Amino acid sequence: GAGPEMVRGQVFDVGPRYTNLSYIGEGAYGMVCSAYDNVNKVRVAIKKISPFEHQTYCQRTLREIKILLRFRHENIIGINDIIRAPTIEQMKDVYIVQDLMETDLYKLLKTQHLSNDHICYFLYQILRGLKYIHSANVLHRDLKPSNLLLNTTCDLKICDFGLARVADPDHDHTGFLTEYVATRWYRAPEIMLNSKGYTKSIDIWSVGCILAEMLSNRPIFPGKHYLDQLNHILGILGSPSQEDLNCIINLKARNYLLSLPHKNKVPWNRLFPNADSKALDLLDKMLTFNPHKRIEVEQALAHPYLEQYYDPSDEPIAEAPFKFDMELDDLPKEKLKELIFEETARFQPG
Ligand SMILES: C=CCn1nc(N)c2cc(-c3c(-c4ccccc4)nn4ccccc34)nnc21
Repeated sequence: GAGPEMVRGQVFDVGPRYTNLSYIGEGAYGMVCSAYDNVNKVRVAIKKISPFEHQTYCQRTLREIKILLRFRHENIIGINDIIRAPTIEQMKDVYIVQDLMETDLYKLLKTQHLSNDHICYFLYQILRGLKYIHSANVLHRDLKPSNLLLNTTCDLKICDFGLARVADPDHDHTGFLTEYVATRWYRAPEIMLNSKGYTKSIDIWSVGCILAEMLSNRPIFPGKHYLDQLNHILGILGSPSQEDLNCIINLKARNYLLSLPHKNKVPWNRLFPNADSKALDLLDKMLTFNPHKRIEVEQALAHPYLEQYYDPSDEPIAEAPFKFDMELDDLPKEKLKELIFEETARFQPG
């Protein structure tokens, strides 16, 4: 019949239900291939994950799965199936299945022209999904053009929740430059300064970034990371006002910004010659330095720019929000595995 298949060395045993495998991405430990579902008449994407030997990897997996199974929304990727061993000791890896989409927003920015109507569509769908995730008291914490999948009819869907978690604004403060492995440039400025990214505002900043990249049809954040990057952002938005400085109740982060030379604000309209003014309005409000002054999803959705798509009654919220204690490691790899096992129980016959 079938049996453990091969790609580029690793074992991708997912048939007979899924066949005709095609490698898609490295992913370090996690390997994604495309396949074909034989039971249903559809094409699919499937990721083989093999954590269990590292508590940090188990963190990611449990988050992606748990959250994604709990969620049910058109603009959020849905898990079709999960292949894994019937018992715990036999379980060494997890194969997650999803609808094969087509491409991601990062590739579109780098190879296609994004017109006004398209940018408006994508932005709306991104916010609609984000509205639901925030209503569930969840923060994505890693939004980027690569985490936004699209099909051939332009329907967009958010996907990677490996870094997502329950908001928690009361513990958002962390102290100047303490690092946090992520690898990107779409993360909010305050995270580098005095925050650990525990509030909704972090996702909004991200969305704002992808809106700007969509507007210039290229990645605005290419090279130069951490501080260098922050200085460039300030060179665009303008130096933080004293008002803004009150928010920062920490001498180290506060003083560092005082260290920087005066930067004049560079209006977006002078950067994007032919660009809808309403779009620039939304941009400016989404990309503000002070997270507190930053616009919320509700506001964004109702902004004039999205006027042709806006419809509250067709923009559902969670249904089952939460607020668990697992947060921030503090949990043996073994227990995580147990939890992961239970979490995937629903896909095994019974
Ligand atoms: C978008 C073009 C093709 N394609 N279609 C998908 N749904 C798809 C998804 C992904 C994908 C998956 C993933 C794949 C299978 C099961 C669980 C998670 N995780 N993931 C994490 C970061 C960025 C992309 C991505 N990478 N390529 C894909």
